Amino acid sequence: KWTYFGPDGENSWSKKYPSCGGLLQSPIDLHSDILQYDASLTPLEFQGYNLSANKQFLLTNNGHSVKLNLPSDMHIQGLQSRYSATQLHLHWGNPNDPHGSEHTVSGQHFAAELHIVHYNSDLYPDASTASNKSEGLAVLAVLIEMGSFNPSYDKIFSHLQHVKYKGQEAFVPGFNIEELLPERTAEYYRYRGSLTTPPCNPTVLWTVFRNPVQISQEQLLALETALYCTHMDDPSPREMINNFRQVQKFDERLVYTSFSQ
Amino acid sequence: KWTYFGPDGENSWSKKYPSCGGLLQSPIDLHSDILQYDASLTPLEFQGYNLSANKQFLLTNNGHSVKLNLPSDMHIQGLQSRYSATQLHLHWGNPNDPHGSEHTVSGQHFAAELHIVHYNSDLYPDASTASNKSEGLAVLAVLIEMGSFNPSYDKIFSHLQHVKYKGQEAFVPGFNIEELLPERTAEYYRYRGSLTTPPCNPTVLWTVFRNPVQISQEQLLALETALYCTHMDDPSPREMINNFRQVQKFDERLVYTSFSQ
Ligand SMILES: CC(C)(C)c1cc(C(C)(C)C)cc(S(N)(=O)=O)c1
Ligand SMILES: CC(C)(C)c1cc(C(C)(C)C)cc(S(N)(=O)=O)c1
Ligand SMILES: [Zn+2]
Ligand SMILES: [Zn+2]
Repeated sequence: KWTYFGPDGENSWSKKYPSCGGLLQSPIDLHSDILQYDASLTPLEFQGYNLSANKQFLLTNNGHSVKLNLPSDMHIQGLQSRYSATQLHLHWGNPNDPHGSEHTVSGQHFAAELHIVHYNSDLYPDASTASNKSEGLAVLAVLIEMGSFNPSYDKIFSHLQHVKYKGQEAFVPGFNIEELLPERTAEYYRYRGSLTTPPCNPTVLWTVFRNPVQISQEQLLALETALYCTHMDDPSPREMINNFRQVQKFDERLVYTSFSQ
Repeated sequence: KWTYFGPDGENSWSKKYPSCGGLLQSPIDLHSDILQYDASLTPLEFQGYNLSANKQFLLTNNGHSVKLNLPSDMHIQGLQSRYSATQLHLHWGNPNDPHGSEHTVSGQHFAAELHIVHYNSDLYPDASTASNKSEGLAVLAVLIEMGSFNPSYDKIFSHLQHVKYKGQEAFVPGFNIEELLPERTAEYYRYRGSLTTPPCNPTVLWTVFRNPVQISQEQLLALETALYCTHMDDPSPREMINNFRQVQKFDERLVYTSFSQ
């Protein structure tokens, strides 16, 4: 099934997943002509993000990314419903081209991108249910640039060699997920878009923080070399690299900014 | 059949046109990391480009772009085969976001892009036969930016009002097509890629000139506003805008440059 390279790659997803050829698709390039300040974009509140170090949370290689399952007592507030967390995961490039963010800024890729997925729990029982309904999902995106070593991201990356292959699972002790977010979270871009992976449901309220975080070259190299899209016993192994979608046409959307300059 | 917007937009091209989901797809981002000087990239010569002003050439709005039909005695000298001209056309954005080149440079769109399409007339009888064959096509691409008024581009643009709607046609008196090319045409990027429109055949030798040309603000606005994709008697007219493909992944490959400096 679907991949980021070859016959089953992104230009072919719409063959099996119609919404991937529909409107309101993500990611997009964030550039001046389509930005507009909106003073009503007040600061989000991150509730229940400080996960207990004595509890443990499931990390899974699902064949397309590495994902950490999050508890439903973790929420974002500030939105017009409460949105409950369900999972976070990453997108990245490869060792010879560490430029695999999904969203771009003024045409430039960052090294990687973190997505923290939430669903409207006011309205829906689980994320799977919410995924194909209006205002079902809210995703927070953190842009990641090559920089200093990041001990908070390492709480995830230290477990990659235990989830190298599709289907494998590991437990990560709790930590404060807010440490994965950048400086000045009150500054963000906001827009209506989609899942960036099949089935590309146009049901996501996106928040992309303005400021990136840093992880080191060695942490990116671990992330880019540790994982496979395939099962441990697959005789045609495929490295999990370059797992980002190209940016999409705007189709008349604006992107709203909580910052005026 | 296909479009640049809505259900039949670029992510769905591969359903009817499988090569749109295959290898070697264009356009691409031209950035320093993938550039490599190649001394074999000598200057092309543009032969037969000074079209007799006693002859006339058909301008058509075909619902995807505006195209001028060119005579086969017009050709590129300097490639291994002679490539004969078939037609030129443009790609552009829209007045709210006037950055609709196909190729990008260091992640940045230019305002528009002109393509002069040629086919291998040494090997093949016409452009339609060549389009799906080895060594079949060669495209010259000129990046366009806003700046001073360009009389030569006005030799085309002054006729746009007569090809407002799909299916309409105007005659253009011969002028020197070389006037549409930028300064220092010896400076270019070269790579093997594809058509940027269905059927997306991977049979194009691209030459993208390093230096852009200029057209005025008013010229660019005319191109963006003069044309519709729809027939005149269509009860739901659509503006012809944003008629460019998003950039494609281009991994483990180089773009060769005729310049180092
Ligand atoms: C909502 C859910 C269906 C859980 C989802 C999954 C993915 C992956 C994990 C397949 C990458 C990617 C996304 S995305 N990149 O946030 O649109 C969302
Ligand atoms: C539809 C239109 C925009 C006019 C177009 C036509 C062609 C053909 C006819 C050579 C295939 C080629 C291209 S392109 N952008 O040079 O690959 C574009
Ligand atoms: Zn994601
Ligand atoms: Zn073209």
